[PDB]
Amino acid sequence: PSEIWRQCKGERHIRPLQGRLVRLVESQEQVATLQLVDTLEEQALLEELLESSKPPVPADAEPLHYLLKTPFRYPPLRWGSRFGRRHEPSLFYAALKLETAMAESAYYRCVLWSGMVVPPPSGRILSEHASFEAGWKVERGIRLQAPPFSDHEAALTDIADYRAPQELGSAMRSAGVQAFEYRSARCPERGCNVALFTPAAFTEKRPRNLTPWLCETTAGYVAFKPAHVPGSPKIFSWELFLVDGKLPHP
Amino acid sequence: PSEIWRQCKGERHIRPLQGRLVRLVESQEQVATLQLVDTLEEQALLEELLESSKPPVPADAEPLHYLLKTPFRYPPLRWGSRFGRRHEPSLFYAALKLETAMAESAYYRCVLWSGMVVPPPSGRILSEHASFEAGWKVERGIRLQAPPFSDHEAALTDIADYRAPQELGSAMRSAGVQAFEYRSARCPERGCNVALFTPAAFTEKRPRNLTPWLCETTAGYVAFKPAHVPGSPKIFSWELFLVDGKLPHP
Amino acid sequence: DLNWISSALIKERPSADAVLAKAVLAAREQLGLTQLELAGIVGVDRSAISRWKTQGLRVDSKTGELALLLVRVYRALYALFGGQQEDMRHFLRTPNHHLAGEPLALMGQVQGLVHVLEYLDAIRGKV
Amino acid sequence: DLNWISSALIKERPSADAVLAKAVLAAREQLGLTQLELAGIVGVDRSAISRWKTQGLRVDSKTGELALLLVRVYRALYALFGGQQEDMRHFLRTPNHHLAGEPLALMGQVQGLVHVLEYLDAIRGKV
Amino acid sequence: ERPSADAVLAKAVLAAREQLGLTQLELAGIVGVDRSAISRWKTQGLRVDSKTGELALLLVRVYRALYALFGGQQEDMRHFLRTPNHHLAGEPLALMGQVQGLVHVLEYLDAIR
Amino acid sequence: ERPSADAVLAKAVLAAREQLGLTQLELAGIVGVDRSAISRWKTQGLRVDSKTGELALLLVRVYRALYALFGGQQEDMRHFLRTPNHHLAGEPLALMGQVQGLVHVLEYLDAIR
Repeated sequence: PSEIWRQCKGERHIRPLQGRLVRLVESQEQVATLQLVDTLEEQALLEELLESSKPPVPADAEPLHYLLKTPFRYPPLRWGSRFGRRHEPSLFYAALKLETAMAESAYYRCVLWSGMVVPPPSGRILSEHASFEAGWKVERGIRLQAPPFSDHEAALTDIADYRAPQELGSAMRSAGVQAFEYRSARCPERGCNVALFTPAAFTEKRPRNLTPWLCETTAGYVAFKPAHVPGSPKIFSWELFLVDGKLPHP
Repeated sequence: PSEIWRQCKGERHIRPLQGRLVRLVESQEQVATLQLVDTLEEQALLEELLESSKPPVPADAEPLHYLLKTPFRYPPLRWGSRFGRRHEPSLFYAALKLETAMAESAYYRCVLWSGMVVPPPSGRILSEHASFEAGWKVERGIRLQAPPFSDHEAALTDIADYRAPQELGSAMRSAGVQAFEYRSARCPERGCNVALFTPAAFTEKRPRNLTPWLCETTAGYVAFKPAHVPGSPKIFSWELFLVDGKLPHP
Repeated sequence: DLNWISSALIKERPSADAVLAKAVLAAREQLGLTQLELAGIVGVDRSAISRWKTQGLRVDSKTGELALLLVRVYRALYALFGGQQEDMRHFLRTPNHHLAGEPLALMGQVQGLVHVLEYLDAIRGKV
Repeated sequence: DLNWISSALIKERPSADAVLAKAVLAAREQLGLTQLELAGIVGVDRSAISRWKTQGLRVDSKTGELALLLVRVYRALYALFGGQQEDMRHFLRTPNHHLAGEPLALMGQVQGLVHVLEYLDAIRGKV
Repeated sequence: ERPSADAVLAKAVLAAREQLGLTQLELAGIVGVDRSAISRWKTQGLRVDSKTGELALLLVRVYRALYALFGGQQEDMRHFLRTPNHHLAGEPLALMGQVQGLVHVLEYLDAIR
Repeated sequence: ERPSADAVLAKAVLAAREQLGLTQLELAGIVGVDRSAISRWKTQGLRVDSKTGELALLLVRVYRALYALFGGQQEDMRHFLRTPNHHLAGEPLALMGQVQGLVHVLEYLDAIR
């Protein structure tokens, strides 16, 4: 059981919760397979073949849009997500604001970079991403940044220890929690995130404000810039995430 | 002067009109300049330098979104657009339905291909595009698809000469018409387009439903496919626009 | 009116086995894999690879499923690394802290191939 | 506070003249232009071209505009041809029906450079 | 006759198929071979160095995880495989029909241990 | 003392500057030289096969289109240059300070003459 859920008396604080979410995702997946074939018709058939080998979509997420249903089908990293483990259904993770979504995305760019014993050659990766927004509403929600649970915010926002939040996630899952907000562990402005246990949290049928982004990942920073309109880059140094010269991960 | 505008006496048919528009545009412009420099910070400065050499935006289009103001700043092709000539302010051309916007876009893909006396060596151009929607509402509108103006539809939708529609465009512009609809000359479904003389035609200041598209242009067809979700290509054969052999242009 | 002009005689219906064979050989070349390295991932001999170009790779087979997973590895790597070929190849042939070792060596076995693919899927935004 | 100091330690304030000089030389490379073809488009000699790496290219000068127009030509060609370099090179070195002739030959003169650029801007669905 | 790796793996996967109540067609779809080739494992063996051998080994590990989790109740192991699971995306036996689902079922069983 | 191609182009630019009432700085920004080079055109000339000569020829063609459009009436040629225009994106003389604007003003005047 979760000590944080036994304390705080979590069941007493379950209440309806609403809001919007922002999520930054990669594009170029379809561009990738278009390089393997000759025609768009061959690429469409290949994408159908690739779909058949993927983990199945949970039955309740199938009628959703592709960008809303996909997070529910794949397992997380082997060390689990912050509030979910490899053996439980994956959660839909997003941020409440765009700048928090970029911080979480920049951190996992550093995670990919730091996994390789030898850093990527040329010391720069130019990739393309897309952000979208969506409304969510649940009748059984929890605010982990709220006074009852914020007494454990140090253990909930730990940079390289998932045990306490992962046990809290299983305890909320069994208690019927449908979605919950929490303090981001990576956002330097202390923005809040939101996680959805069930695809029924989504109010709308289609993701909104789809925006392409250009991403630049180096050994020292991750930068984001709109791909379709004039803008200035938003820079995320590795110093936002490094602890003792090393990138933390569980 | 336009005598088709005189036979119809269109000044009496200027009436308020609302509606939606959909428009297919290119992306990868910002990706292009990112290949020339080393950082996103340098790319943002380069894009500012390139802006200073562009034709200035009309003052009323300045507060609009980048995707809404840009068509008003560049001159058309030197043989003019269908309702506008090289020496006149540019018009905002869009379609009423997405299928018509793809047909118009597929035609100008063939126009670019046909300009080269020898086709490109790759035999196939893979480009990235984006579609967006916008609401438009004008107090002074005209419907060239209406029976009063539909009696000249053979001259307004002619495939290879702009003389009659261009004179009609200058007549509507001088008569105070802010926007007008007309029959598309390229859409196989006989969809309707819409043209805006003024940026004040837009209800909102932002585009809606930005959607990325994969485009495949060959010597035989043009195919479009969503770049972010699973889908089947919408193919437009060159034969939809070729007349007696080769593509016509005025 | 003339919607039939493009509704037919411009749309082709390609074979699934031929598309899979074409895609897995192109993914082999882009990732810089040898024929024997590809043979060890999907579990065939180099002679059977030479039949894919004339016969195709049957999708209903376990050989085809492993080829689908391999293409998804290329597909995720391309999106993660922006299509930069030298970085995608570097990832496969460099020891990795998060995975059990060098990803290309891991993909030589079934459980390692799934391990590499699941990592690349989960580290993507869209998870 | 953490974001403020982190951005301040890595913030880059690039030079306009140095950025333009780097951009036009990179555009010259990708478009396959010789040192003399570039010199005839922007209107300098080859000594001033190599001198750009030490000084940059003065943006507020008339040479800067021609270089800015040249970058915009590469920019529109990239977007129209999906970054396929040899198709972009093909367009510039192939006689064109809609233009007065070979675009690269037209771009050797200021009136032809504007004509090539205005054509590429107008044929973009961006307009 | 001398013991061999191929005979050892064949005996193990055939013993797992027996206890789990899997038919030849169900086993054929999990290890990716035809129903006729299953009958040849007894006389000859199953190649350990093959992809079919790697998947057969994964299936044995699934049976070993089911045996340890249900204490050897053969009837409970068969009920787990053919009943839609609340925590999983579908029926475990159906998930094991694909490569990634076969690994996922093993990952799920090892964690609940 | 006897004609050259650079000398005739010079006078055409100098005469167009006097006729249109352009300042030495406005002329310098259109053809892309410094103000010291303006005075050196009368003692030598303007190189026809140069970017400055190309821009100078286009500016001189603009004075031509203005002369034919206004019938030689000098004040309306000057008034057209310094008055904000509907069909142009701004003031014509301000547009002529840039390369694409100089071509744009010439194309507009050529179509309406």
